[PDB]
Amino acid sequence: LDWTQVIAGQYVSNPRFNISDYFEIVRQPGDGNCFYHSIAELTMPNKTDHSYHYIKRLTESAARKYYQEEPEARLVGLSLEDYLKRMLSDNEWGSTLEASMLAKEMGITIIIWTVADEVEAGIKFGDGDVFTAVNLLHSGQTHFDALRILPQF
Amino acid sequence: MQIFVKTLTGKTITLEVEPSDTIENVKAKIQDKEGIPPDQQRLIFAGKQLEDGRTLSDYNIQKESTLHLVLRLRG
Repeated sequence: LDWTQVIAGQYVSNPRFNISDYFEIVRQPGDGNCFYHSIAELTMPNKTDHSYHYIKRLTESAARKYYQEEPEARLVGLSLEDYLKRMLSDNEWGSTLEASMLAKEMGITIIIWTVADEVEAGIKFGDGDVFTAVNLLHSGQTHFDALRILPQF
Repeated sequence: MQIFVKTLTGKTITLEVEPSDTIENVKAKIQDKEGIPPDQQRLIFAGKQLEDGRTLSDYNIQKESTLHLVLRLRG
């Protein structure tokens, strides 16, 4: 797989594939905390529907550290405090900006695969690889689910 | 003049621009050719994300330069 580092710690890549060929998809609620549910799914043991609250907290401490220097926070244009109040609201959408900050905060690699029912691109936060990464599925332009590498890989 | 924009996909588009065009102008040009909303767009060049208010010339971005277009993905 070909990753290009476009900015520090951020990589892009262009493979084409059906998601079902390499990954199990573990669907997440539509509430729409799905970005957080998806991270909980892959990082938290005994994950349930409430586990996401803790990822929202790691997101809150991550932001206190990285938000003001995240390149993608420039498209958000909220103060650190307004961002926090919005981000911690129930139902508030997570995104690639939270993936960039959570990658740093949790010392992990997060990959978001977006699907234009097949996969158009991937964006990778952190230096690790598809095998050691947390894999997220971005679908319909508006939704996240978790992915697990299929058994045979 | 001409510059290239490589999309998330890896699709490589051409853009007609002046050195005095703002990064914002560029994003609206990209919306015109490829249909991508500007608030989803991150243009990157030389390992820096480029600021809407600035110009291609403010960035020393010459003819036939290639920019990366990374999207902000929400859900």
